[PDB]
Amino acid sequence: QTVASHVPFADLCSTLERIQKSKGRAEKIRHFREFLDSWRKFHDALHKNHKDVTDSFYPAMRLILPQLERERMAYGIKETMLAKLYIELLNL
DNA sequence: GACTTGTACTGGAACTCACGTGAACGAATGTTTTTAG
Repeated sequence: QTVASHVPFADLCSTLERIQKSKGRAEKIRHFREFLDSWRKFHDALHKNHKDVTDSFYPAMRLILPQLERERMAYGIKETMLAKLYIELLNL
């Protein structure tokens, strides 16, 4: 029962947007700490009858720090390819 | 990982203000000593 299955991507996107918008490092750290605390509290409340489940913050941590992603190889779609694919798919 | 550039935060020093302490000069007054009439 992974926590990421119950956490919408919109919440993470909003947290990242708030972090970027904030000017002082204190506000960014506060936002990230609030998100992490909510995630940890939800994880603790979900896995009550647990057996040392291998569920952690990796699903969100990898997205927050894509540069450290080693499990997944190169996507093969760079900025030019992404722009092209957006053009065909959206039928612009 | 080491260097460079750029941005943000922050505690200490500079400045000012105000007061207290001590030292020096001159004004005004009072008082004492000495000397010419």
